[PDB]
Amino acid sequence: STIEEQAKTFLDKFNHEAEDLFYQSSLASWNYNTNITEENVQNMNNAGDKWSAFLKEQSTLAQMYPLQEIQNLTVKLQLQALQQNGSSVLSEDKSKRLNTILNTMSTIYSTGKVCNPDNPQECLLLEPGLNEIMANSLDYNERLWAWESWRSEVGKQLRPLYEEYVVLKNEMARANHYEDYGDYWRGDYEVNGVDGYDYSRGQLIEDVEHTFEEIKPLYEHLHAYVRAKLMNAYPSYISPIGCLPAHLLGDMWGRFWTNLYSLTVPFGQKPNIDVTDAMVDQAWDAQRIFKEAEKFFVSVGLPNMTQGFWENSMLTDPGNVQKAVCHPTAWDLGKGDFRILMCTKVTMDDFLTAHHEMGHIQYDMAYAAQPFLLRNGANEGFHEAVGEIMSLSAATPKHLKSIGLLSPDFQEDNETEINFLLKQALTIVGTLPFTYMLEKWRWMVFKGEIPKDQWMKKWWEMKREIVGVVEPVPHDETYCDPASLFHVSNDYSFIRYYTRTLYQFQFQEALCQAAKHEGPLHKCDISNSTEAGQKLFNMLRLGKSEPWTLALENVVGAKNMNVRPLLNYFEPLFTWLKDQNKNSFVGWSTDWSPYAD
Amino acid sequence: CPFDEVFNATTFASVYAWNRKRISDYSVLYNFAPFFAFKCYGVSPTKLNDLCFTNVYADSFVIRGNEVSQIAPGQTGNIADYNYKLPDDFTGCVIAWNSNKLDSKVGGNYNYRYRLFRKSNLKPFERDISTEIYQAGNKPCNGVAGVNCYFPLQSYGFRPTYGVGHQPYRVVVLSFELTVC
Ligand SMILES: *[C@@H]1O[C@H](CO)[C@@H](O[C@@H]2O[C@H](CO)[C@@H](O)[C@H](O)[C@H]2NC(C)=O)[C@H](O)[C@H]1NC(C)=O
Ligand SMILES: *[C@@H]1O[C@H](CO)[C@@H](O[C@@H]2O[C@H](CO)[C@@H](O)[C@H](O)[C@H]2NC(C)=O)[C@H](O)[C@H]1NC(C)=O
Ligand SMILES: *[C@@H]1O[C@H](CO)[C@@H](O[C@@H]2O[C@H](CO)[C@@H](O)[C@H](O)[C@H]2NC(C)=O)[C@H](O)[C@H]1NC(C)=O
Ligand SMILES: *[C@@H]1O[C@H](CO)[C@@H](O[C@@H]2O[C@H](CO)[C@@H](O)[C@H](O)[C@H]2NC(C)=O)[C@H](O)[C@H]1NC(C)=O
Ligand SMILES: *[C@@H]1O[C@H](CO)[C@@H](O[C@@H]2O[C@H](CO)[C@@H](O)[C@H](O)[C@H]2NC(C)=O)[C@H](O)[C@H]1NC(C)=O
Ligand SMILES: *[C@@H]1O[C@H](CO)[C@@H](O[C@@H]2O[C@H](CO)[C@@H](O)[C@H](O)[C@H]2NC(C)=O)[C@H](O)[C@H]1NC(C)=O
Ligand SMILES: *[C@@H]1O[C@H](CO)[C@@H](O)[C@H](O)[C@H]1NC(C)=O
Repeated sequence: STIEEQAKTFLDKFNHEAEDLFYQSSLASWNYNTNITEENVQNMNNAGDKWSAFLKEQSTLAQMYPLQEIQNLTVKLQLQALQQNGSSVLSEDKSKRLNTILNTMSTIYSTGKVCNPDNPQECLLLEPGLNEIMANSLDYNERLWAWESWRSEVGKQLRPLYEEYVVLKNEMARANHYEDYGDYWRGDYEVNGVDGYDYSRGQLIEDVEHTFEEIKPLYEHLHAYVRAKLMNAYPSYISPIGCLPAHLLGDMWGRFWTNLYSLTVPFGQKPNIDVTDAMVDQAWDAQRIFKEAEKFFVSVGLPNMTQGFWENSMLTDPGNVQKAVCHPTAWDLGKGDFRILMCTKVTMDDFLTAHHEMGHIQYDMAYAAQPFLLRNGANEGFHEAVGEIMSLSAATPKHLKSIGLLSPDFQEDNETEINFLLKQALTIVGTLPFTYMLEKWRWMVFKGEIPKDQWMKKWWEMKREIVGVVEPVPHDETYCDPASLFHVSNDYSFIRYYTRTLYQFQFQEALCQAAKHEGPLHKCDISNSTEAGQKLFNMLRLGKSEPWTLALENVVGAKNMNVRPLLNYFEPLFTWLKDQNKNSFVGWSTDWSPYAD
Repeated sequence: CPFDEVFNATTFASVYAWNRKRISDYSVLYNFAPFFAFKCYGVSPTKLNDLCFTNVYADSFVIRGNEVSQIAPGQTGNIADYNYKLPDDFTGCVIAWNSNKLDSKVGGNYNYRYRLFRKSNLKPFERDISTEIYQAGNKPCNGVAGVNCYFPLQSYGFRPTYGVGHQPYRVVVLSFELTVC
């Protein structure tokens, strides 16, 4: 009759009804995503609204049990995940205003239009054309026009909305005892009451700042190399001791440097390994790819596919008229129903995306025995790390030469090694400073340390000091440059893309030692080893039942995220870069600007 | 013995109220079908033709796939404590098979109604069909739903696009007592 025993009684009924309603909602959403019609939209909206209403009613019902008298840890976790008010703690007018400005920001970002100065009836949206000009063009003036106009004709509409969204979200977050909206975001990595694995919401800042303090020696050399290579495609525009103009980086924002590969390739006469001709040579189809992926997965000690995965999944694009949004994803409809939705062609990118998606499917199959509220990764940075280590270890030459896609001998040299390592560095290391800087800016904005008359100044000061890029045109306090990013205007967190990159290589080095690898880390293959599978399964099957600082120790041996595995992975490229910059100047000065002349 | 009825009825009962038919040629059941599970406990499965008893009973129901392992002497769970409890001195022999193609309709089959709340654990070979409201807290609810008072039936949501372990599995539990031979 105590206050603890009634919690379990409530949780049982909640679990059952929630499983049922969630399955109905997910089935409706899938039937819409694979077959676009008009009545499917309403048939999906009905189930979605029913599920949301049930969730809201159970949430407002669960407030009767005080989280202080609970003794079990699983019950306490489930209650605390259910008791959270979230939004709707505000008034009604404020909630309507918040939803309106959120939808307005999303719409402004989605359908923003810019057009030419000399032919004003030639307007281009963002996705079909702006991030294509910024991706393939090699003209300085055209890239500058695109980068300036996107921020001058769309970013200027998002500032008076962001200035209100900040205050509204800060109020909503202070209504739940969080001191700001940034602490509400960092509250995901919190762990309390375990006696040995505690983790405050304020230690994430220090951990991030201490793990970024050791990537600077490598990012500096990569920056110097990319600068010395860019001083040849746009002569007399880059200075040998200055930063890089922000429009010569590869895309609209500079998040990924991966489009600079055609300019900064180390050895341009050795083609990187790309087995696409052999697949069409042996006539591989959309099903042999997934058979090979499943074979690789079962090789390490993980179960087969559930046999309900083959008939219900959509592995090929439906032909006649079945307009379908096929963005490769893995579904978890529940009750033992797993499906995959993707438009597979016969290439190598699909051959790796199959492994990436089946990684998510295996993770979902792992923890399917936990209660309903505990079916997720340990935190927001485990799912993608697990899904990425598979595609990391499945694209090696040693693995490709055993399936049959490569010639039997195929001696490997060090030039292609450096080519591959550098192509990997432009995507892995080229985004960590950007992510860290953006999330630091957002934390300082929400916390209240950057008054609303010093937003752009501080943004560009930090972009000059941390990332190492400079703007080509002065931006006063009417612009809002971060708001022109998808994750900033659509209200998504951004610290997961930083911790995922560390967890990925931590897991890879932890598994390389159970498989007893010998050479460098970027030649690892975990296949044909039942120790790596066992170590990984000791963590996959936990879900959110345990604190993440314990699920991490059960694999790597430490509690906090580390940065040594990443440097151990990039060691050879590091030495080569350190010997290619004997004459250049490693570093930058924050005074040179492309307009100060 | 008319085994053609207890194995082939067009509609099987539910777990909380299982149909018990008494009997006043086992080579027809042993040699017939896939039979996903077939375990005989007191008597060896092969010599079922030389030892006979006073009467046999054939209970039946429809439970979920991953709960078949609970129909056994000395088990615990939402099925073996509240709906159907087999004594530790069992002598009969359990059988169960998959029936996904018959007892599952697209859109949900809400006629199978396992019970999940009860004041005490069931005794061996008892049946409880009462439908009173379970009182969780300390304040009586006088037979109405609300807070800390729930409806003790939680009908299965059967569908064809489920996974093995969530599909319907018919069950028959022959139990002997010592005639028919
Ligand atoms: C895609 O959805 C449309 C409509 O939502 C389906 O079109 C009809 O659906 C009804 C539903 O019972 C069927 O009776 C009709 O036969 C369907 N028309 C045709 C021309 O097939 C359509 O079948 C769906 N596609 C798939 C592959 O399920
Ligand atoms: C309350 O806590 C106990 C132990 O602190 C949990 O007992 C576990 O229960 C699961 C399944 O019910 C078993 O697999 C474990 O072996 C049990 N552990 C121990 C140490 O006995 C119990 O599950 C908790 N309550 C709930 C609702 O989860
Ligand atoms: C969640 O929101 C409710 C309001 O909707 C907060 O207020 C408490 O609600 C309970 C439930 O009826 C009342 O019994 C209390 O008197 C309310 N005031 C309190 C507790 O000061 C509730 O505090 C919120 N809880 C959380 C964890 O956000
Ligand atoms: C790849 O390896 C070869 C040898 O295995 C390297 O060639 C030697 O490089 C050193 C260092 O510059 C020279 O002192 C030797 O004279 C070279 N030997 C020959 C036969 O050329 C080559 O430099 C390596 N390439 C990279 C990119 O590391
Ligand atoms: C995993 O191990 C198996 C067996 O040890 C390998 O399968 C054999 O590989 C050799 C190497 O060419 C072939 O000659 C045999 O014909 C293979 N046997 C079978 C039954 O296929 C497999 O290649 C290994 N996989 C990896 C990635 O190392
Ligand atoms: C269960 O009943 C069905 C139908 O009553 C039986 O199906 C019959 O199968 C025989 C062949 O063995 C056919 O000649 C009949 O036409 C079928 N009847 C119908 C209506 O389908 C089935 O044999 C029975 N199974 C058992 C185990 O007795
Ligand atoms: C997986 O399925 C294949 C058949 O395609 C079978 O040969 C193999 O034994 C199965 N492995 C496991 C672990 O179930």
